[PDB]
Amino acid sequence: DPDKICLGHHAVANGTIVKTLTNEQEEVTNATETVESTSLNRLCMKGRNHKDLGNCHPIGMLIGTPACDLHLTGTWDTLIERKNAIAYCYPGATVNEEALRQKIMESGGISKINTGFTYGSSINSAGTTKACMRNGGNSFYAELKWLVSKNKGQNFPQTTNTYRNADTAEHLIMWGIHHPSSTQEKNDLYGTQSLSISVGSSTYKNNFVPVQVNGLSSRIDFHWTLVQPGDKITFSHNGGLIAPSRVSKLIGRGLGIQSEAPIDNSCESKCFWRGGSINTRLPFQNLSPRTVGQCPKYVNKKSLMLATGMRNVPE
Amino acid sequence: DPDKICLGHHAVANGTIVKTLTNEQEEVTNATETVESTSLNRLCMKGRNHKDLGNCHPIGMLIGTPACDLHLTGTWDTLIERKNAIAYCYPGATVNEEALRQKIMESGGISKINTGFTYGSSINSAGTTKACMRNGGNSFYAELKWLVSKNKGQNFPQTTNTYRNADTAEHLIMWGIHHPSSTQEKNDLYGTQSLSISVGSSTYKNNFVPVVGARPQVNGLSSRIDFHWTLVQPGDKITFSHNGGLIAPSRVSKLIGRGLGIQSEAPIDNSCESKCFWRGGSINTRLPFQNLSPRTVGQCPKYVNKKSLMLATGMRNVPELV
Amino acid sequence: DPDKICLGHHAVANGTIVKTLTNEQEEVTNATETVESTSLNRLCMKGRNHKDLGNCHPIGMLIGTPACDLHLTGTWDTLIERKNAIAYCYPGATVNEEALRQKIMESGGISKINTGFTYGSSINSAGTTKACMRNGGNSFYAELKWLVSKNKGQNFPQTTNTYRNADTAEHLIMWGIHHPSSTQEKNDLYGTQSLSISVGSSTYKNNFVPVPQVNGLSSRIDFHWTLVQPGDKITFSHNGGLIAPSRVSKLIGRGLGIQSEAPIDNSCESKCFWRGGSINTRLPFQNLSPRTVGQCPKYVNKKSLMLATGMRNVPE
Amino acid sequence: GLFGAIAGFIENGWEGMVDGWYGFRHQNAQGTGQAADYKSTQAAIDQITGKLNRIIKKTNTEFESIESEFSEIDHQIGNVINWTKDSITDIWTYQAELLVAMENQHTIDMADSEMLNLYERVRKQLRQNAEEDGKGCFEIYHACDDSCMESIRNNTYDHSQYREEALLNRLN
Amino acid sequence: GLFGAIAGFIENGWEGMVDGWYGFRHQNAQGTGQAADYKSTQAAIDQITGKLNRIIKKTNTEFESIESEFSEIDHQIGNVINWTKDSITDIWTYQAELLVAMENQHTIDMADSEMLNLYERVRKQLRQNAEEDGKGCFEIYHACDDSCMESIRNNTYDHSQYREEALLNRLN
Amino acid sequence: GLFGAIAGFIENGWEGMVDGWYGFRHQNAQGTGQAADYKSTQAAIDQITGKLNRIIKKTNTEFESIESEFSEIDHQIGNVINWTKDSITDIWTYQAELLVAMENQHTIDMADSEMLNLYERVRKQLRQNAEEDGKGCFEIYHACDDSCMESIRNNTYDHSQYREEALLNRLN
Ligand SMILES: *[C@@H]1O[C@H](CO)[C@@H](O[C@@H]2O[C@H](CO)[C@@H](O)[C@H](O)[C@H]2NC(C)=O)[C@H](O)[C@H]1NC(C)=O
Ligand SMILES: *[C@@H]1O[C@H](CO)[C@@H](O[C@@H]2O[C@H](CO)[C@@H](O)[C@H](O)[C@H]2NC(C)=O)[C@H](O)[C@H]1NC(C)=O
Ligand SMILES: *[C@@H]1O[C@H](CO)[C@@H](O)[C@H](O)[C@H]1NC(C)=O
Ligand SMILES: *[C@@H]1O[C@H](CO)[C@@H](O)[C@H](O)[C@H]1NC(C)=O
Ligand SMILES: *[C@@H]1O[C@H](CO)[C@@H](O)[C@H](O)[C@H]1NC(C)=O
Ligand SMILES: [Ca+2]
Repeated sequence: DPDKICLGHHAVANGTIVKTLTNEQEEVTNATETVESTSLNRLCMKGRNHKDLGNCHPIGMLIGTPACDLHLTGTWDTLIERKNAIAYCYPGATVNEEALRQKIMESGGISKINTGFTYGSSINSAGTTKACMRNGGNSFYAELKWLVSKNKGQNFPQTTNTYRNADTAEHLIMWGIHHPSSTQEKNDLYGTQSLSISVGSSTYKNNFVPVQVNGLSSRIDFHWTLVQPGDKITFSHNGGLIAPSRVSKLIGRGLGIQSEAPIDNSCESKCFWRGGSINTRLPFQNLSPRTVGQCPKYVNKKSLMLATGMRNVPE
Repeated sequence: DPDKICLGHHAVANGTIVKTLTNEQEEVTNATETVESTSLNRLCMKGRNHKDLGNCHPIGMLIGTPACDLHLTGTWDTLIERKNAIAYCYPGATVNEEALRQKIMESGGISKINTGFTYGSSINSAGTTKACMRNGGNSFYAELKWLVSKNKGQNFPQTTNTYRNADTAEHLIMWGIHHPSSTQEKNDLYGTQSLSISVGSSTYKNNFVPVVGARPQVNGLSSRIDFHWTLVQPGDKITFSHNGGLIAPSRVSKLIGRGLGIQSEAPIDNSCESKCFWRGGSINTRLPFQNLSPRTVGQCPKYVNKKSLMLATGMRNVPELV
Repeated sequence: DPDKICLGHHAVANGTIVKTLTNEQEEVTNATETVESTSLNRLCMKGRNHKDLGNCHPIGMLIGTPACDLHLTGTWDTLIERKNAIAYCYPGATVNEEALRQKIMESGGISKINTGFTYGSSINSAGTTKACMRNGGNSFYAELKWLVSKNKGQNFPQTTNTYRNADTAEHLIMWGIHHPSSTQEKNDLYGTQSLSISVGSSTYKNNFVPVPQVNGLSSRIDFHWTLVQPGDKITFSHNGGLIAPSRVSKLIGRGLGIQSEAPIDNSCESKCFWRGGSINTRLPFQNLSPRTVGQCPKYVNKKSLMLATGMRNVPE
Repeated sequence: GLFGAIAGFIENGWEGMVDGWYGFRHQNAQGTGQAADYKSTQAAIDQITGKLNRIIKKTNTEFESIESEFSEIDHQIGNVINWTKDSITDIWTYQAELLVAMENQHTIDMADSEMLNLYERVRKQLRQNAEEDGKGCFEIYHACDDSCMESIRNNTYDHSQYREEALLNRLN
Repeated sequence: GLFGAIAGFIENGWEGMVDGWYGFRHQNAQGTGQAADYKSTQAAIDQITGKLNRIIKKTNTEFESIESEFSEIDHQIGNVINWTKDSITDIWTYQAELLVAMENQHTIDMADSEMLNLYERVRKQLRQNAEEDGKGCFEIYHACDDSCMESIRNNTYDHSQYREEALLNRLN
Repeated sequence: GLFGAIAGFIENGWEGMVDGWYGFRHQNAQGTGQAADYKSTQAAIDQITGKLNRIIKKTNTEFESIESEFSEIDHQIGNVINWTKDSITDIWTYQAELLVAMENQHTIDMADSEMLNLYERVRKQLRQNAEEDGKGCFEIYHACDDSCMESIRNNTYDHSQYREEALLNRLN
């Protein structure tokens, strides 16, 4: 009999379930995801001055292993280390290895500076090995010199070499200490004498005494220190020292990515992990708790759906 | 024609913008700030028994560098370290350096206790240097003795000194190990013999060998004195076996109570009060957040990456349109 | 004149006070607690394969102090260390002591493996002491051998022993180095000669040199340890003064390490523990201790926080 | 309150009502009666249950020790742990205080809403046959027997049936 | 719901309405008609947009590695990192679960509020010329042509014009 | 907003009203008058005070240094601290942004609620003797002198006294 006007709201056939403070199964017209589950299998290096090290291990850059020849110097904002990267062409390790790697991967480039170190004619500087191949012929670490007596068996002359840091910023000096297995090898190369190697600056001081991998029990182990601006560092040795021909300077800061995934200069990103890039605009992710850069926060959630619409009541 | 009563709410000409869950630009009658941006450039030490160390580095208090002569002892609830403070008059470092500094800066004072250590007449106790000046004449760390042979060149007598902690609370014993530059210097002072220094208690044990090597010169001296430390428990003893090269404790240190450790270049003010401090001074704000520095000490507002966060203290402002 | 129907809501005589965004003293019909204040003074080890060490210090398991005899071997998912537990029957310490303890307390068991070490007839293997008592008679660390010359005074023969790791997982080898105080004592067991002890594998290598009275003894036995990789060997060169491994240790899987003075109870279950015992509360917070282990309510600086489970209470 | 029902125009609650949270008291010729509304009571209780299911829980995360109860650890790493742990405890204390406070505010206002929602259902049902006294009662301007009351409560009251009688009584 | 409009006195929504969130259905002499209310639809959508702009973002903070993917790190510092990282993940998981849950509750109730707010605008506009059926409809007690309907929706309906006709029809 | 009083059916606020937050403007024979409602104003202010008491404070927790201002610290422990501290700052920045945003939303809606709650108190008081104009005013259908107005504001207005006069004026 009477005219009538009704107020109402829309609905949809297919609604989505979300969670509220009171209801675990609340159907609404529209929701959206807040946790990212998908990852790009590539490293998005667009608009980044990057350096993919490939088979070069960051420490190899400072001592100059063959593999790292293309990476002895440069400038970057991003540094990408790879799996099973090579630091040591001749068997050995660096003391405080991990601390050094982390320091290089925070760097935004590397300058090299000549020590200027010269040696008496009774010394052989360019001592090489079949382990470190370069131009398909026996070679050695580019930034170090293998110091051995020129006459096989002759006792090694007492030498003193000293680097001073002329620069206004700290310099990273590395050096090696050869320890052969057999007394026949040591006498042949350095002489019968007791060997002692003393290194000293204002900051640092240390003494070293030379004591089967690739068929060799003989090692070259590496040590490192920072040498302050204006300060000097002196090396006293009677043989067995692998001497720095160059010191390293780490410049500015850079993002260090450890990833097996391939480069792509077409795509951009500020967040990376082992398995690649994360360009999601979402505020959370559940891919990995180990990420680097500006990133969504890791959460222990497959999905968290955010209602973008009213309750859905069909019929 | 008809009588009428209207309900309404106040408004203001100048409203403030705040942020809600839905609106980034919401005008309300009144808001207030929640993040503190203002800082006092002074250290507010009212109602605090404080000790400004000045040129003295906290470690220097325990070994007794000249600079720290006024600060070998005392009681406090607040300890203020300064920039370029001096710990080492004679070149060297302390092993576990930072760990010790932090321990001293948590302390609420320092007692000193005599080791009572005595040495054979073939030993020289009062060995001094031009590096550590006191009364404008060659001296040494007040709390340690430089042990050297009395006859230049003579081998250093095997000695054994032992401190026992008679006290009811733990004691902090420090000692040094001299490493000279040249072998001419070591033989001259300790003798040709191989040197070995063993220190041992119930808790702790360690062996030390003076290292001889060419190194550069600090205050015209290439030789170093490096320091080591440990806690000696109540009732326990610690023994030093040495054939020369040990810098021996004449006194042990005892850290008393707890205290707030401030690292700040900023000056004191005993007129003003505060429970929160940072490099750049004090923070007295009653607000729950601040954006001055993430490095603060005491009871503090939480650091946030926000210039301002305005909290509505009034209703939506809808003004009379014109 | 007219009939009436009234709408209303329940109330109660005794309401609870809770806190809201606006009101610190809001009375409601019913609330519930969110912070747990009560703690069980026992360790609830039901449905867990546990090992209470008692007087045994975890390191003592690897060298085999008398006290640890019942715990030289086994499998577990939970390991309970106690206060003032004994590691060293003979005076000494282990270098990197705490690092080793933490490693053992993460473990889910210990296998023992024989080194197979053999010695010349000029050597005495079964050297014992009054400090380490076992079966009411002088004894020694079960997993090590005290190597001394058989003829009193005689200089100790240069010996070389080598362990190889036949297993597919890393093995934990420890050994000791005897330092006597007085040269008169050392002469009886080892000779006048300079003593030097070198141990070496692929992974690392080192040599150490023998140098106040504890349990009536001034002589010390200090211990060292390292991991020996699968397939690799470790060789021990000594001219006397080495305490030699008769067995190497192998850590199995992972396990929860509890440090607690509180007693066991196999009747009750829990996933959260602290010094003072177990925490089985279903609540999301607790204020008992910030040092807890397992799956736990989060520590909060709050005695109580009451969650309203009912409307405002407005009484008659 | 946000909705002005509970601790509002309704002067107080009923200790007498022990079969529900929200309900009715009527007054007719026959005498007086009281009854609970189930649907509105269950609505409130279900929402509070929901909160309890979400709030009364801990994480599945297994945490190991990083502090030895029975031995000293390096002083520097110890201070880092102390700082981190205290920083976390500050967060969780805050997150807890906020959660409970915010939920409490909502629990209250939610219950207020459910009362007002019942009143408004009744108001609309009675249409032009009753008037609000402003204390949460409807003065019904006709003979409403106990069957008529049960009809209001069970949402079966047809206003049209009593409309004529009611409009006369009202205009007088 | 807090406001009892959506999933309340309004029995269900309209799958048929695809030009807006809130709107009208009328029935007069001329026939039936449906139309969306723009202002009320936009109000709800703008508020939800607002939430999305705030919630869909990450921080500016650049985080470096403290865990090597390809090499072992000291066991003790590693356990500290593991503990810290797990503790942070617990917080962010909680903070995320709470945020979304709390926003969801609000988004819903906000939309409810916007429906009720439209109904109340219409109710007050029609004044004494219509009555609530309690299903979200107004029974209009006069001839309301399509121009009269468009006048209700466009907030131009002058109650005074139909008042006398309506009050007679109502009292009968 | 949620309650549609403020920035809703009430077109704007009154810069003129400086003795309260909520109040009345009347128009009768005698002339015009304005007055604040104390109880409703104090209700809103007390709730905002409450928020300020809870929000404006720091923790009791004493934090020590773990970063030396005047000396370099080990590179590895330093990176851990940097990561942890940045992670904490991200949390507290988020917790702060959410707190203030959520409180702001509530503060606003709370004040809206308190306006609507006063209107509804008056509406129910005037009963059948006035009608809503939809702008937050009641057209009173009888002679309401300044004593009659003061009676509306002071919640002492007896509808029955003017009912007869009012119902006649309304039906005409
Ligand atoms: C880390 O914090 C804890 C608890 O606040 C400290 O534990 C205290 O340690 C001292 C020993 O010097 C005792 O006197 C107290 O009784 C201890 N309290 C508890 C509850 O154990 C701990 O020392 C702090 N660590 C550092 C490095 O400062
Ligand atoms: C920190 O946690 C990581 C990940 O939970 C640990 O690495 C895992 O260790 C398990 C159990 O022993 C291995 O089976 C997995 O293969 C490892 N997973 C990954 C992804 O690395 C790591 O052991 C912990 N760090 C320390 C120092 O214990
Ligand atoms: C929900 O919103 C998103 C984002 O605007 C849109 O892509 C999607 O089509 C919407 N879904 C529905 C069913 O309207
Ligand atoms: C940690 O951050 C501070 C502040 O930017 C910086 O100065 C310092 O070098 C950082 N430490 C390390 C080890 O990167
Ligand atoms: C309330 O206001 C009216 C205004 O006329 C006044 O007459 C009455 O006495 C007041 N009541 C009280 C208790 O103040
Ligand atoms: Ca501390």
